[PDB]
Amino acid sequence: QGPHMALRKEAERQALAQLEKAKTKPVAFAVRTNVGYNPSPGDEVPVEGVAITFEPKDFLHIKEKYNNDWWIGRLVKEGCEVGFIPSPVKLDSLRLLQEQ
Amino acid sequence: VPPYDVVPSMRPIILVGPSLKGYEVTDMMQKALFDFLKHLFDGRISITRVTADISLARSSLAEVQSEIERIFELARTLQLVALDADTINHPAQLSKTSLAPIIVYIKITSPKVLQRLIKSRGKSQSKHLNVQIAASEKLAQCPPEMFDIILDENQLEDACEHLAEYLEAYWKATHPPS
Amino acid sequence: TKEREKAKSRGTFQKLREKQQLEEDLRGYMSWITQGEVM
Repeated sequence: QGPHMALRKEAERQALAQLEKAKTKPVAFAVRTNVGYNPSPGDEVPVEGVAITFEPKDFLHIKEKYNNDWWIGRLVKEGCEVGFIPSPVKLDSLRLLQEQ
Repeated sequence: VPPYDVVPSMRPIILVGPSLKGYEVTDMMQKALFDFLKHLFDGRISITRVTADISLARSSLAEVQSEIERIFELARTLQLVALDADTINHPAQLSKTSLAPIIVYIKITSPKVLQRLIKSRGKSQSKHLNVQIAASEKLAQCPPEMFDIILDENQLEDACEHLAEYLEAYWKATHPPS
Repeated sequence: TKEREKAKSRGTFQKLREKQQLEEDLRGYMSWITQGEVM
């Protein structure tokens, strides 16, 4: 409640400041998606909502790697903006948590 | 199947098949499109010859990887990259690769038109008649969405304007506004 | 009547506009070969 909301509300704004200066950082590499994704509440994004959602065979200009659960990049599409891209080990862990 | 497979930052444009490459029919019409883009997107393009058979990913595995990672370096500065590949004639010819080409489908709409264009290139092209209409018939049987740009216009101004806006729009998706 | 009860009973019009349509394809795609091999 009170004791948890001090670290769990600045960790978003520390990651959003990680998100806001990432829009000028250069493109490291790009990947081809072989699956699709949609962001959920249980996906545990450090900034809830700002992550992207894609369909099959999409292209992700990976700007950078946010942490070991998320990357930072954007879907290559006009008007679309930078968000959070899940790492494949996190996409694997989002499959195991549904079964158990 | 992993989710993420490493492509370049800028996909290279692949000009495929009015017919088989290696002839006066195919290459000179493609030579129109390397002539157009050289000065239409001048200052924002890198147009290069691809000599190695990149469908093998014959050319050895060190030569192909060197040409693979060259294209990885060409698309590094967010620039459009074009390839003058001679071995490439098909989408499934490069399905297994991590390049993901913007496959541009030059189409002659009727096969009767094409065989008139073969007689006009001379009898040194008339020795290769049915072999040329074979692969253009393959691409006529190929699915349309497996390509990216399908060109069937006759005037150079028509197909290149259709070429120009589709390469400008992909420049906008690769370059978001500030 | 004769414009639609001779030729519409024949169908020569589709034959004539086809060859014109090929005539645009002949002139259209020859110019690219004409443009390409010199440049």
